[PDB]
Amino acid sequence: NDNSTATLCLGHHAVPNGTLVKTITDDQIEVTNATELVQSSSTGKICNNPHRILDGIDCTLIDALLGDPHCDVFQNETWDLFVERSKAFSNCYPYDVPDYASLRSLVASSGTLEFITEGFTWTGVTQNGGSNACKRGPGSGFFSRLNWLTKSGSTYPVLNVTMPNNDNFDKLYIWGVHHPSTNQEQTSLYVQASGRVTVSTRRSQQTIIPNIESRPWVRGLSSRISIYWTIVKPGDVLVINSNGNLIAPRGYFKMRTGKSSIMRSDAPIDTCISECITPNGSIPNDKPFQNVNKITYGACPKYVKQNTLKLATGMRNVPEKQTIAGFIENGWEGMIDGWYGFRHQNSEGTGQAADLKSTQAAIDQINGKLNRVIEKTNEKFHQIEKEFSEVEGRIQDLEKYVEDTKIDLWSYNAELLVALENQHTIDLTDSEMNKLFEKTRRQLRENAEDMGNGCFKIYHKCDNACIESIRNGTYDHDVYRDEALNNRFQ
Amino acid sequence: QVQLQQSGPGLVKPSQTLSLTCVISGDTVSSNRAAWNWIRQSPSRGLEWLGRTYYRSKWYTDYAVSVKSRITITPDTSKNQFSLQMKSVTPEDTAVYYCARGSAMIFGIVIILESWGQGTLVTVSSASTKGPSVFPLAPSSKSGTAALGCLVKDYFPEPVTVSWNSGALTSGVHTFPAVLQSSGLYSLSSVVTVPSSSLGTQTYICNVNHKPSNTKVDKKVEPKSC
Amino acid sequence: EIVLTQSPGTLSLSPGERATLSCRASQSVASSYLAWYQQKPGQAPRLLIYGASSRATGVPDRFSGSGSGTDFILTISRLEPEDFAVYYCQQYDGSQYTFGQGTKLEIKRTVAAPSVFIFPPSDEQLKSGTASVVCLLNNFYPREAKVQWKVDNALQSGNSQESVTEQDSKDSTYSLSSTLTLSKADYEKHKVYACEVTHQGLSSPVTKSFNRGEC
Ligand SMILES: *[C@@H]1O[C@H](CO)[C@@H](O[C@@H]2O[C@H](CO)[C@@H](O[C@@H]3O[C@H](CO[C@H]4O[C@H](CO)[C@@H](O)[C@H](O)[C@@H]4O)[C@@H](O)[C@H](O[C@H]4O[C@H](CO)[C@@H](O)[C@H](O)[C@@H]4O)[C@@H]3O)[C@H](O)[C@H]2NC(C)=O)[C@H](O)[C@H]1NC(C)=O
Ligand SMILES: *[C@@H]1O[C@H](CO)[C@@H](O[C@@H]2O[C@H](CO)[C@@H](O[C@@H]3O[C@H](CO[C@H]4O[C@H](CO)[C@@H](O)[C@H](O)[C@@H]4O)[C@@H](O)[C@H](O[C@H]4O[C@H](CO)[C@@H](O)[C@H](O)[C@@H]4O)[C@@H]3O)[C@H](O)[C@H]2NC(C)=O)[C@H](O)[C@H]1NC(C)=O
Ligand SMILES: *[C@@H]1O[C@H](CO)[C@@H](O[C@@H]2O[C@H](CO)[C@@H](O[C@@H]3O[C@H](CO[C@H]4O[C@H](CO)[C@@H](O[C@H]5O[C@H](CO)[C@@H](O)[C@H](O)[C@@H]5O)[C@H](O)[C@@H]4O)[C@@H](O)[C@H](O)[C@@H]3O)[C@H](O)[C@H]2NC(C)=O)[C@H](O)[C@H]1NC(C)=O
Ligand SMILES: *[C@@H]1O[C@H](CO)[C@@H](O[C@@H]2O[C@H](CO)[C@@H](O[C@@H]3O[C@H](CO)[C@@H](O)[C@H](O)[C@@H]3O)[C@H](O)[C@H]2NC(C)=O)[C@H](O)[C@H]1NC(C)=O
Ligand SMILES: *[C@@H]1O[C@H](CO)[C@@H](O[C@@H]2O[C@H](CO)[C@@H](O)[C@H](O)[C@H]2NC(C)=O)[C@H](O)[C@H]1NC(C)=O
Ligand SMILES: *[C@@H]1O[C@H](CO)[C@@H](O)[C@H](O)[C@H]1NC(C)=O
Repeated sequence: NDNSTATLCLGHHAVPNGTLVKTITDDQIEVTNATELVQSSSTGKICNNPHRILDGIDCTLIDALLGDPHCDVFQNETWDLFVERSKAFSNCYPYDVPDYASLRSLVASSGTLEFITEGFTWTGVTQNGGSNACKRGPGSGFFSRLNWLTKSGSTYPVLNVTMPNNDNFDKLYIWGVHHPSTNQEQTSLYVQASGRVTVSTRRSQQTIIPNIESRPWVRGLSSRISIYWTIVKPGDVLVINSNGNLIAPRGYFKMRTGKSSIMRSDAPIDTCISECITPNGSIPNDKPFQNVNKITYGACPKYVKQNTLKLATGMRNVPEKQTIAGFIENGWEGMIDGWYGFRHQNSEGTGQAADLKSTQAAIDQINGKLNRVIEKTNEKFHQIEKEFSEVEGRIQDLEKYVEDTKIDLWSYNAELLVALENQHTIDLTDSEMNKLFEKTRRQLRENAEDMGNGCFKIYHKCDNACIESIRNGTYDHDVYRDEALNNRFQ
Repeated sequence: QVQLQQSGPGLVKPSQTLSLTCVISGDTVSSNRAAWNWIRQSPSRGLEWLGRTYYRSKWYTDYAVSVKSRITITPDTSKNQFSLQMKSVTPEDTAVYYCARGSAMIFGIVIILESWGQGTLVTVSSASTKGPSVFPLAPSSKSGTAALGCLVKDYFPEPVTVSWNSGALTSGVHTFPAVLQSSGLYSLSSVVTVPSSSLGTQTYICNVNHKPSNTKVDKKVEPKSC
Repeated sequence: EIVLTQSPGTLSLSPGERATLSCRASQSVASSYLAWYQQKPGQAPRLLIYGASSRATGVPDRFSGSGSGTDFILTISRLEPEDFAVYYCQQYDGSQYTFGQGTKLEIKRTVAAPSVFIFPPSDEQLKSGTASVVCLLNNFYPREAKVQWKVDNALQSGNSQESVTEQDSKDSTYSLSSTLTLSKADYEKHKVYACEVTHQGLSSPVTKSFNRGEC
């Protein structure tokens, strides 16, 4: 009928708009606080700094290497990252490289196109052949770095040109062999019925016999040129023998070992600062994973198939609504200091305070979770990369499918490890809440009783000082026992 | 990047009611991510948290026990501010009062006061307010730089702002902390160190402002000769 | 409630050395709920460390926090003249915030001799009835300095007040302003007003004076 008794309710933190996280028991649990681990967003544009980026607007790396006329701006050009656009084309004598990707990767790894000419002596043979496929400027022309040798008078002799190497770096020589389409064309240019081109250093030799066939029409020609490369090391010599069909080099390309590479993309370039480059823009390397693209350049996160991986750093987020009760029905949106709290209602009035001994016990465990996830996924990443490298024996020709299943197995383990910690986080947070309800029940003993809604009903008058005695670990029930039992049993 | 601006430093007589306001700029008072605290600081009591107020689909207010009875913190949404009232003030309530915002920093919790106001000194005294009397401190023959200043005297209550050339002079300025004379009034001095050649060609103006008395004086300091 | 006690109450250090400030607690404190603040003279407290060990936005690696239970420590590794302030520890217990008394950290400097100036009273003030003559020490270290007022070679006691400035955050020096207040009538009776200064950076006490009137 009056202020004879008081109420002490237990509750926890709660917010209206929580975050959904994955666990093992549930597919999605709304928690109070979490963080995103994948970088699915991107500015869209590529950042010009800190790496030296080179936009090959219309010219591929090979075309700029060889000397396609519209690529002549790229001479001696250097780069940290060469980018190739989709629009890039070739407009020069039709050709083909047997090891295109191998040569493209070799020259890309060296961040330079530094070419120096050399004084080859092609005696008895006319130099600087030309084609109207590459008109160069007003007149006919050819590749910049290639010397097309054609017969002189009515004689094309056997050329044996030697060229030693007396430098500390490695030289890269690019040359070619011309494949005419008729025997008439072969005789007119080279006199001989059948040619040869031989290039060697030391043990290595390459010997190519030209093939007279009619190829698919390109730029008014059914003839083609095959491009080969040859590396000479310090102290080595380059010897070139040919009785015909020789597309000679002008010099060599000085290649340096470096951290350069190449990637195909159409993303625009902008003035910004980004460490990690992806074909669809630049992304910040602050998150552990990224969904933006598979191929990247620079210090980048790991690639992940799914566009979301959230690590729970809170507790079960149950909200409030409509219409006092504790944690059985709804959390407390008003309690913001800590994840476990007390509320009460006594003669003095309603009050509230957080329990930091249990909140700290949860925080101290959640503290090193993100770092723990990063250490484990990194080990599993380089594990899945170390193994899964062999692939049950390999065939270069048809491995397109292996990366598609590497990403799946890696994404499965990563999403599983995040779900392992989220389960552990939900477990330990709910544990500290139930342990608090046990500590208070034990403390009150027969002086109160569980009301069923996460609260107690203290059957004696318990002022704010008495309530703080319950929150503190110092509450003697024996002194209030006689008073509370009098009210009980009545 | 919130900006908190508080009311004017003034005087409130004994047993009256203290009343300040904090006008928030760059955030809302009804923010679901912030809590607005009042803190006072005095030499006798130190830094003392007074209370706070935050909105979580409902207006919650918490108060310290030492001040629970005589205080009321009320938020005003329409002007985006929140005020502090303290009643039956006593001479122990003379302090600098700080508007400060608290925001959770650890996993969505652990509120921490990170954005602070400038702080407004309030004196609880049964004495009348009084403006100052500015006097020049002209320099004489050189002793290799000269020194001039001003003497702001006989004012109440604290505190007085002193600028030079309307904020254009910063290097060499030394505004001293006030001394409480036996009169129950305050005296203050502010000097500038300046090259001897700079005199004559350039003029130095002493800008003095004392809000509690609503006085804005500006005295030109010039060397006297014969 | 919980009470925070800071030791030492005052700390003097030379730049480059390391400061360690301890914060003692009556009762055990949650490690996540103990913060440290910096209050430069005339400004509001600026947040440095929160959650015992976590650096705020805009503070260098020199500031680091540590501790648990009733013992928390704040260390400033590479001191600078700019680090002069009063550092407080703050805790939260549930329903209340609590602060410590603070640790006044003043940075040592090589001794600097003061520049003494003396200003006679203004003629405008004399017409009002009082006369304030001002003596000024400028940019010196350490703070310990003594001013002796002499009127006609007669020592004065109790008619003078002095004010010392806070340590400059750049040059790390002090400045004193001793003022001697007399009546107008009492001011005319005597004719030569001197200001004796004793300081460590001075081999012998300095005396700046002026014969009353001028020129
Ligand atoms: C957990 O919570 C309990 C319950 O609140 C605490 O114990 C109570 O402590 C309060 C004081 O905070 C006691 O209430 C009253 O305090 C008087 C002293 O007041 C001082 O207040 C300030 C300091 O805040 C001083 O500046 C001022 O000058 C006063 O000196 C006490 O003297 C009174 O207690 C009386 O009764 C107890 C027995 O109950 C006696 O032991 C005392 O000697 C005295 O006679 C007054 O009641 C309150 O009494 C305390 N309750 C109990 C049951 O002890 C715990 O301290 C707290 N523990 C922790 C670890 O946080
Ligand atoms: C889990 O819990 C954590 C906290 O424990 C939450 O993390 C914080 O979330 C808030 C979200 O608002 C973040 O605050 C935002 O910071 C942005 C970046 O601030 C930088 O720039 C400012 C200004 O230069 C600097 O002062 C600051 O130090 C940073 O360098 C701001 O751009 C945001 O501003 C917007 O909101 C504020 C109101 O807060 C407005 O005043 C602004 O005008 C603007 O609208 C905002 O301040 C905060 O940085 C996060 N981290 C921390 C450590 O607090 C998670 O959000 C939470 N996760 C959940 C609930 O899922
Ligand atoms: C994220 O980035 C990746 C990588 O950048 C994007 O994936 C790629 O997207 C492209 C589409 O943009 C895919 O298609 C490719 O584009 C080709 C473009 O078609 C053009 O082809 C010729 C240009 O080479 C044009 O004809 C040319 O003919 C001669 C040269 O022979 C020349 O002289 C003449 O002037 C003319 O330019 C032709 O007319 C046409 O305009 C397209 O043909 C072909 O389908 C290509 O495959 C590409 O396959 C994607 N690659 C990969 C690995 O995915 C991705 O779309 C980006 N995503 C987002 C969201 O931004
Ligand atoms: C790309 O770099 C190469 C070399 O790294 C440049 O080719 C050669 O450059 C040298 C000078 O560095 C030229 O030699 C010069 O000869 C003149 C006389 O003709 C002499 O007076 C100079 O002192 C110097 O010795 C050399 O001729 C040149 N070779 C060719 C075939 O041009 C090349 O110019 C660079 N290209 C670009 C676009 O930067
Ligand atoms: C290359 O040119 C001339 C052909 O007249 C010959 O020169 C020889 O080159 C080889 C290359 O290893 C040397 O070992 C010989 O000592 C050279 N001999 C002379 C006389 O110069 C050589 O016959 C030709 N090389 C080949 C392999 O045909
Ligand atoms: C966020 O809160 C609003 C009301 O403030 C509510 O309508 C909405 O459903 C909440 N969002 C979620 C995901 O529950």
